[PDB]
Amino acid sequence: GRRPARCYRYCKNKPYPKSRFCRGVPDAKIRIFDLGRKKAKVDEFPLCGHMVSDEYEQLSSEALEAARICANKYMVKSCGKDGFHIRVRLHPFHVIRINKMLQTGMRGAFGKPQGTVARVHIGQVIMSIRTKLQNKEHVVEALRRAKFKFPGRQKIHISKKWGFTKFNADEFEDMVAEKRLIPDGCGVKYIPNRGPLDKWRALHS
Amino acid sequence: AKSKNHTTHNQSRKWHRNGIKKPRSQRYESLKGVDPKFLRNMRFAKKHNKKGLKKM
Amino acid sequence: TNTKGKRRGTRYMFSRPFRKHGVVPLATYMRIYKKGDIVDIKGMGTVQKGMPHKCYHGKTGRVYNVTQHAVGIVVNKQVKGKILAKRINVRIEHIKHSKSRDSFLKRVKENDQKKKEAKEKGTWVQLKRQPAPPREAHFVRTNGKEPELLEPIPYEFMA
Amino acid sequence: VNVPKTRRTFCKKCGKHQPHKVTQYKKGKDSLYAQGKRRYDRKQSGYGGQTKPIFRKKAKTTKKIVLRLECVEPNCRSKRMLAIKRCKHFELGGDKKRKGQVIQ
RNA sequence: GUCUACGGCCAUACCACCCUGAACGCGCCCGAUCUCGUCUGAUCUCGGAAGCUAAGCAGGGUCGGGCCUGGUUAGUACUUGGAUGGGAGACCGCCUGGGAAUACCGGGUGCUGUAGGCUU
RNA sequence: GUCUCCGUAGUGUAGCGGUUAUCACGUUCGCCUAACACGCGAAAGGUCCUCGGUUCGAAACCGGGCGGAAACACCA
RNA sequence: ACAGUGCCAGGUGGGGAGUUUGACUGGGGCGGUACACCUGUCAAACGGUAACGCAGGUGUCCUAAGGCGAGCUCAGGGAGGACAGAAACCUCCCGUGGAGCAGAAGGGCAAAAGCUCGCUUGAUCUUGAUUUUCAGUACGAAUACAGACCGUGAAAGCGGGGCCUCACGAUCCUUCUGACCUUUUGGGUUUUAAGCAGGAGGUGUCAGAAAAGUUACCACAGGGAUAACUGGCUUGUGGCGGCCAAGCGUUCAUAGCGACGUCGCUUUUUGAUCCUUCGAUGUCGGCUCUUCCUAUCAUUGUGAAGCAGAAUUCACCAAGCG
RNA sequence: UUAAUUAAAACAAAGCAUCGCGAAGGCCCGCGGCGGGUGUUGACGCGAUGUGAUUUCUGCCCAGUGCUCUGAAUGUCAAAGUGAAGAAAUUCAAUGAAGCGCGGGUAAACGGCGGGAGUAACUAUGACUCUCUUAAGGUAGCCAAAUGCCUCGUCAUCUAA
RNA sequence: AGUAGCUGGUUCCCUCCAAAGUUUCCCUCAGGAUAGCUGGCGCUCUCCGCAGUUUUAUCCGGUAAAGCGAAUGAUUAGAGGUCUUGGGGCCGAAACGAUCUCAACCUAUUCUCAAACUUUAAAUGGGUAAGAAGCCCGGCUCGCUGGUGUGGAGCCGGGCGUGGAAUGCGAGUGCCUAGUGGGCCACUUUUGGUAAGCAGAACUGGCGCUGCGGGAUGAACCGAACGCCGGGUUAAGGCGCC
Ligand SMILES: [Mg+2]
Ligand SMILES: [Mg+2]
Ligand SMILES: [Mg+2]
Ligand SMILES: [Mg+2]
Ligand SMILES: [Mg+2]
Ligand SMILES: [Mg+2]
Ligand SMILES: [Mg+2]
Ligand SMILES: [Mg+2]
Ligand SMILES: [Mg+2]
Ligand SMILES: [Mg+2]
Ligand SMILES: [Mg+2]
Ligand SMILES: [Mg+2]
Ligand SMILES: [Mg+2]
Ligand SMILES: [Mg+2]
Ligand SMILES: [Mg+2]
Ligand SMILES: [Mg+2]
Ligand SMILES: [Mg+2]
Ligand SMILES: [Mg+2]
Ligand SMILES: [Mg+2]
Ligand SMILES: [Mg+2]
Ligand SMILES: [Mg+2]
Ligand SMILES: [Mg+2]
Ligand SMILES: [Mg+2]
Ligand SMILES: [Mg+2]
Ligand SMILES: [Mg+2]
Ligand SMILES: [Mg+2]
Ligand SMILES: [Mg+2]
Ligand SMILES: [Mg+2]
Ligand SMILES: [Mg+2]
Ligand SMILES: [Mg+2]
Ligand SMILES: [Mg+2]
Ligand SMILES: [Mg+2]
Ligand SMILES: [Mg+2]
Ligand SMILES: [Mg+2]
Ligand SMILES: [Mg+2]
Ligand SMILES: [Mg+2]
Ligand SMILES: [Mg+2]
Ligand SMILES: [Mg+2]
Ligand SMILES: [Mg+2]
Ligand SMILES: [Mg+2]
Ligand SMILES: [Mg+2]
Ligand SMILES: [Mg+2]
Ligand SMILES: [Mg+2]
Ligand SMILES: [Mg+2]
Ligand SMILES: [Mg+2]
Ligand SMILES: [Mg+2]
Ligand SMILES: [Mg+2]
Ligand SMILES: [Zn+2]
Repeated sequence: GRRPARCYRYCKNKPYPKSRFCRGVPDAKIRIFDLGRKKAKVDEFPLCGHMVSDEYEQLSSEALEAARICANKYMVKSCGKDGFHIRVRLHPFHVIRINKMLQTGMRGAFGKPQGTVARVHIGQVIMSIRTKLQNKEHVVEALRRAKFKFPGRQKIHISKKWGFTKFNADEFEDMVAEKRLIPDGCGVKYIPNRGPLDKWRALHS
Repeated sequence: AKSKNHTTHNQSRKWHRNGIKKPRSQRYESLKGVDPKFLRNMRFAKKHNKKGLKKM
Repeated sequence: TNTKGKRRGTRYMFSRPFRKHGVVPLATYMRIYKKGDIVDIKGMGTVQKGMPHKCYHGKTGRVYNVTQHAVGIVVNKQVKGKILAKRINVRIEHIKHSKSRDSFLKRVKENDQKKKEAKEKGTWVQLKRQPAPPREAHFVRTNGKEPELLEPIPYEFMA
Repeated sequence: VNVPKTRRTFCKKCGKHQPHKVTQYKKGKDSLYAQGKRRYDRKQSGYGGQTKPIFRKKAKTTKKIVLRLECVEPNCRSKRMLAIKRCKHFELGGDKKRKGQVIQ
């Protein structure tokens, strides 16, 4: 049906989003980017491991969907359906075209949309998994398997941030004690020393 | 048969063989294009310059 | 190919800057332009009259004519291997006095005054500019402190 | 396109603005003794067939409307041609537009 | 210290709320004969001077939003010129110069021209 | 594939920018006949294929979708 | 007094004559118009910049939708008010424009460029200069002025079309307008005719021939600038092969298979392109004959099976011989 | 019958059927005429076509395109001629030959000869019904035929295949 | 001796200079006209002017990057309010009474994006200026503008040379003019295409027109460009033997 992914591995064309100038793009293969216990509070899952791209390339929505299933199944098998929270961090927005042959030749050769791909950079995170700390080895194995669904080189890297937050894990707890961080579900809100003093009263009352 | 369409390749090489000379500058410039009303008077100012020759 | 339209490609060139739309400040019309002035042309989209053609945006010329609303400018335009002196008519909204000659005019006056002040004193002063010379020898005091030793930091995969 | 049947414009004879009667201009019939029609008849006479081009590839679907102004001053009665842009429908002294009305 | 008329730059001047306003002002305010205009003297126009800073307006406030300006981001991203540099590539490193922008942190919150007032 | 064209009650079909969306058949009710049929008097029933746009107003006009029917595909 | 003939006039007249039967173009034809224009992008922060590149528009519309002045402020929303509801009209409040400005888009615009009134014809007459495409030619469109006549406003001013970027047309001919105009041939008068200036009638292949086919009966000058074989690059498609392992295999991922994904190889498929060959490389298939490859069907020697035997299946060295 | 790549199913043929013409004619030649051929002819003839022995048959369509027939009843219609205005050139009007338009005939003239839906008591069919539709809507025959893409149609026979 | 925008050919030597395959118009696409590129003839001066360069000032810009807790557009996930609307229920005599619950809604957050988005915003780049045609004085003319002998322009006399950044270099100017108007390749940027020794662009440099050392071999790669020679030394590349 679709061409081998080697035909579209390289970011050769400018980004080609689904817009009012590109109509008729088929729906993407990946429609779910979060699964696991999305509703876990920020503190239940202090660990976060990433799959990081070593290559500047295009990933197809089929490979994102395949990896999501691959990583999720191994996590459910080893940590339970409520022991983790996965977040695919790439959305397939760039559209790839196909000039379908069977004849005009190369005349009028601009192609119709064929699918979608995500344009990833060196160092960009492909997907992330947060779970409890005694699942460090399970996270590494879950992401190591998912790599086989992608072209090119990736690295699994355990983050020093707390879960899916932007704050270093070693200093997360104290910031929560000083009310600089207020849990808001999956993440945290950051409280600066600014704005109406009334807010400070509510936090400190 | 099809052929090439357009190119400026090799053009700046041709332009610089005899140099891209700037326009020639003289200390007096033509009064062509200046306002007719202003120029009508300027002619009248030159016409009667001889009147005040003796005072000068 | 491209259209030969007059205002093609000026989507950003002729638009007004951010949060600077609306009324045109009246000091734009209180400027006095004289024959022989140097002016910078900058098309303004708010006024659609007397708009200089896009090829003249960002070029500087000499004022040769002044009318009720616009001036005549002699501005060089390069077309292939030649440079032409083009006489355009531009409404005074789209121009502004050039500051290029000021640093020269400021220098002309200070030179003539120095040339006159030093003359009566029977001395000699520098009038010509000069490119920055290589910095002369100097001592650097350590102030009884040892320069901080620096080392390259280890690579750490901040992903 | 609707134009009034009168307008106050410049008359060249009177050298001042004057009322004018506005009418549409019509080409008059071709004289048989215009030098070019005389030359055409002599060239078309005899053998050889057609001797001039006959235009076929018509492309324009409208004409420029020419208004035949006429000074109303009894003494002057000077006339002028005045061309407006192309239009598919042209009327003189049509009903003037009304605003804020129910369209039946 | 500060206001009025006309301004220049056009948020450091805006927006929200709160406090305070001496004198002169500027207003709110009271009327419709006249001028003028309305369904309506509400607005516009006109004639006034009983009352009031309630509001506008002015000054001040807010761990205020915005705006302005610095720091950090960062010699990072990007980039001019160079190599018979690496790599299957994708790309990457170095040499020679230039060098950003968020989030985050701090500070500031109209200046001023002409003419005329008030303010021992 | 290019190009042309078409979707309107249950069926086949009209609609000359403002229709109570036309016609026939069909369905429903009442008459007639012992009864049916014909025949006479009445009635209901349109997602105007779908989205969006111009318009005072669109089933119509204008683009994009969902189906459908045509004519072309030659020189080797 | 007609047949008839001579000469004119109208019809008919592929029986016959001459001639034409666009261009671009991933060969040509079919298809499209990238042929004259305009917007955004491409386009690599001056300008310029190509493809049958991408997304669109144009051949019109307007007596006001032109000009001036005044007064107002829009989309949307919140809260209220008989009939009144999601939606009628009235009121208050917020409202940077999220509306509108003929149309495509982009820019521009808030006591306005928008909406509503009032008065109007600067959409008039006229000589030059300039800008844009550019060869610094024409057209078209546009920009500052200058001379008149007007409109409007209290006035400063604004206006010689549409807020800006598009909305269009030479020579020859014809037609209309202008002057107490020139000429109309030996002189004069008068008709006519020709001139001079300015509009219009149109060339859309849009710097502007007047134009249908077929050729397999065909012709000539050429072209490898250009198609139909081979060969060459490419490998989408075709063919063949790995990697991961959800599952299948009663159990058991991998004896044998293998989804979702992904990495290759090859040129025994078809494409794409047009580099060689058009002063010619004989164009399918079969017959014959030799050789070569392995991606192994058989046979030799082996490993593994969900290999008891027999039969079969997977794999290895392997193209000697069939 | 294509001399010198095609001998044939192609041409011819008898048979059949249309068409023009009674001589000042039909058809044709010729620059030209009291010119010429048919024609030393006369409708059982000459001239122009199509089909192609015999046998059986030759359906429907005159809307299209052709051919043909009637014509001042009557739109357009050249030259000439008639009249009026004017100094005249010129202008205008009236009048109106064929031919076109108007109306008939004609297909052994060129040619043409539909679509959709429902329906019989198992299912399939659908004699039957409704509808839209054109100038007729392909009749009698015949067929994967030298004519049928799909297609190496389906059944049977012929073969071991 | 028909015409041929088409094919083929076009005859001695040396010396000097030396292209174009691009712009616009053309029933123009195998061809012309046109500008550009070339050559020739000079001439006007010189022993101030100029520049494919920097420096110093001064403007222009909307690409790279970045942003989306900023406008437009696209897009993931939780959280807090919620009656201002709906879906499920659920006690009911039943109501906006109660009870929840999931949606939408709003509020701060959060993941991910743009050739036809943007508040920001480079590098490289594009104008201009860097004096005697300047600077400063006194006066005269005007029909232009005007409260003003104002304003602006022009003209006349006069005084000022430390020639007002670096570097390099002699400049200017006029006629006549051929061939060309099929290009192709490489770094970088870049459009279409799966890609192509594919089609199409920008910049510069090349091949074409060009030999020579090296890359065994080769239009373009690397080095370096050429009168006929001797000596020396190199480049890129090399030094088992060839
Ligand atoms: Mg591409
Ligand atoms: Mg060319
Ligand atoms: Mg004749
Ligand atoms: Mg007081
Ligand atoms: Mg009152
Ligand atoms: Mg108070
Ligand atoms: Mg603050
Ligand atoms: Mg202040
Ligand atoms: Mg004929
Ligand atoms: Mg002929
Ligand atoms: Mg052609
Ligand atoms: Mg550029
Ligand atoms: Mg107004
Ligand atoms: Mg004027
Ligand atoms: Mg207007
Ligand atoms: Mg005489
Ligand atoms: Mg043929
Ligand atoms: Mg034939
Ligand atoms: Mg081939
Ligand atoms: Mg394959
Ligand atoms: Mg199983
Ligand atoms: Mg070739
Ligand atoms: Mg050969
Ligand atoms: Mg041979
Ligand atoms: Mg041979
Ligand atoms: Mg083997
Ligand atoms: Mg023969
Ligand atoms: Mg017949
Ligand atoms: Mg008939
Ligand atoms: Mg036929
Ligand atoms: Mg038939
Ligand atoms: Mg039958
Ligand atoms: Mg000859
Ligand atoms: Mg030719
Ligand atoms: Mg032509
Ligand atoms: Mg040739
Ligand atoms: Mg741009
Ligand atoms: Mg970017
Ligand atoms: Mg050539
Ligand atoms: Mg190329
Ligand atoms: Mg090529
Ligand atoms: Mg050559
Ligand atoms: Mg050379
Ligand atoms: Mg060389
Ligand atoms: Mg080699
Ligand atoms: Mg030597
Ligand atoms: Mg060697
Ligand atoms: Zn008059």
